[PDB]
Amino acid sequence: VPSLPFLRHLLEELDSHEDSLLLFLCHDAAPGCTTVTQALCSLSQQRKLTLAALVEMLYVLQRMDLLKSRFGLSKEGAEQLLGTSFLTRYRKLMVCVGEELDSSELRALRLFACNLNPSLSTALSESSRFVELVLALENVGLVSPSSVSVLADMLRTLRRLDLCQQLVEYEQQEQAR
Repeated sequence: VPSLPFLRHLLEELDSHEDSLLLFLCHDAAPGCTTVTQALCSLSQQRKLTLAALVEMLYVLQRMDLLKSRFGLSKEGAEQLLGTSFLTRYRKLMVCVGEELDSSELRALRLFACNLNPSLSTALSESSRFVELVLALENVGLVSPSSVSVLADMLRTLRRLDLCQQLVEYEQQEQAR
């Protein structure tokens, strides 16, 4: 619904970390994209870039300033649109969990992944974000939208039982659906 020029101008407001989170959220629906511009272009082509999808993206990114200025929506107004677009519970959860981790925790998790599978060393680095670790694990088949127990196990080893529980709960919910 919203025009591409409008959406793009909106993008200039995101920093590099937010761009990476958005590209991760668009990983299934905009295959092969390396820039947010490309991903939005792709969603436009598919009629997937709706008001609801944009609001959900901004909500997940905690950009309540942009929800107000571009859509006239408070946090609660935005919560009324969640779950009504192509965005999935799996990818939104991964972004949210990643924002609950500090740099030391992220380093530990990357080490756990490489100890579990040494081949991941070439896909990760000291600068890899949580969503990049998630994709690295997905790419070798260790996690997927239906199975996140390997990551829950890593969070449990980290002693972040709160984050582990979010992933165990998600997997149980997804399986029952």
